[PDB]
Amino acid sequence: QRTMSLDFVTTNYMSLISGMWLLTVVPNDMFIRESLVACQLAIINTIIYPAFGMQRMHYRNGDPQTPFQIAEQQIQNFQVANWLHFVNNNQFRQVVID
Amino acid sequence: GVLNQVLNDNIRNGHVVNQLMEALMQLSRQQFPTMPVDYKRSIQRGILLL
Repeated sequence: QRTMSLDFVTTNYMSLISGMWLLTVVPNDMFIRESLVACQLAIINTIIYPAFGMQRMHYRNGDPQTPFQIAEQQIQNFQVANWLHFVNNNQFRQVVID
Repeated sequence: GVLNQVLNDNIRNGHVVNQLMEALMQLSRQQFPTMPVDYKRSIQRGILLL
């Protein structure tokens, strides 16, 4: 239960696509909030929102809503708004075993 | 016969910094709503060192 910190460059369009697999498997409670957000916003402003032609989001520093939790409401597709619902609600399930 | 400026009783027995603790502990739970996140946890942990 360390908290990982993502390290990347914005100008690599493949490292941001491979980050889409990372946030959808590892729950976002582990990635640190100052660096989960800067990766979760970089997928929005580069890959998701130019694909639909929408305006790239003004995401101010320190908004309480992470930019996948604010882009499942602003997007109007159904299949990329079903993956953005899983990433927004991917959590560990604290059960006691043995 | 000597006037001397004396403190009150709640500082002389130290009981007031218990009230500062509860003022400072709830200051470290409140989400700083527009503050950047790496400046929020550096100012909440800096409170918990006191």
